Amino acid sequence: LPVRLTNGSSSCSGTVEVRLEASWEPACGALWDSRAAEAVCRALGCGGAEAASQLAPPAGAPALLCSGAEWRLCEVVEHACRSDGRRARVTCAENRALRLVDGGGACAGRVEMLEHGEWGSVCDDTWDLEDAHVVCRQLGCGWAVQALPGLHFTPGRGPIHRDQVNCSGAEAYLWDCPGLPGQHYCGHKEDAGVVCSEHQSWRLTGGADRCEGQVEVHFRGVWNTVCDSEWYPSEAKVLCQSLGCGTAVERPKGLPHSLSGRMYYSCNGEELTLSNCSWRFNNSNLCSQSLAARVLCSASRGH
Ligand SMILES: *[C@@H]1O[C@H](CO)[C@@H](O)[C@H](O)[C@H]1NC(C)=O
Repeated sequence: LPVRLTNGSSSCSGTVEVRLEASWEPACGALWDSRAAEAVCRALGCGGAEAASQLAPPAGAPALLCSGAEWRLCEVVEHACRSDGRRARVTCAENRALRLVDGGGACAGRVEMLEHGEWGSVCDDTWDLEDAHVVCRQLGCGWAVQALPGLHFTPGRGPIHRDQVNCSGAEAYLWDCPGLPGQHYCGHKEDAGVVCSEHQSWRLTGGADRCEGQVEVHFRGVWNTVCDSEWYPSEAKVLCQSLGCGTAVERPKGLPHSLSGRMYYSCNGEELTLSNCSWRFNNSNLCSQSLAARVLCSASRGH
C-alpha cells in the first residue's frame, strides 16, 4: 500500500511491485540501491533490508527514487526504465522460509524453518495433519499424507524455532499459525517431519530380497504399480541405481495391476532417480492393456 512483494519466499520477500491507477507493475532493476530497499522493507512492516538483488526474466516500467532511507523521502516515477528488462528483488529481516531435509527426495523430510538468518526445526508436540497441510500447500506439494513425529527422519541441529504448533488448516504459511517459541521444552529428538502428496518413494516387493520384484511407487499417499509398456533398460537402469543395487539384469513378465494406481515413465538412462524422468500418473491412453512392471538388479541373491 502502494508497494508489495510477490513471487517470493514470504510476504516479506520477492520481486518488488508498485501500485498505479491501471495495475501493479514490477519495479526497475536499475535505480535500486540499498536506501530504497530499507524504506520498502520498513514501510511493509518487515524490519530492515538484509540483501538487495537484480533478477533478469527469461511504454516503459516504473522506478523507486529515494533521497534517504525512509518511505516519506521516496517517490514513484511513471516511466523511467525499459519495460522488458531486469527487475528488482529484496529479502527483508522478517523474511521466513521453509525446507524439508533428509526424506529420500523432494516433498518429504524434516520440517526446517528460517527465522532471522537461522535454519531451525519444529517440535513433534501437538503436530498433526492440520499442521502438515499448511506445510505442503506453501511448498507446492499438494496435500499432507502423514504428519510424522521425531526420529522417523534424521534429527536436525541448531535452534528449535517452535516447541508447539496449532494450525487451523487454512493458514497460508506455517509462521502465521499460533504456537510457542523455543523455550528449551522440546529437543532435537522430537524434530517433526512430513510426507506430502507429490512425494515419490520406491521399493521392490515379491522377490527374494529388497533389489528384486514388482516395481512399486508411493505417490499421492498410496502405493502404485508401474506400466510395463514403457519399461525398457533405460528405466530399469535408473531404478536399480537409485535404490543402490547396481545395474539392471532382467525385466520379467508382470502380474495384473493390483494396487491403487498406475505410473508411466520415460527416462534417457542418465537420471539419478525416476522422479527426474518424464512421467504421467493414471493415464488411460498410455496404460490399459499393460501389466505391473518388474525388475531384477545385480546385487540380489536371485542373480
Ligand atoms: C488449537 O486450534 C484450534 C482451532 O483449530 C482451537 O480450537 C484450539 O483452542 C487451539 N488450542 C489451544 C490450546 O488454544
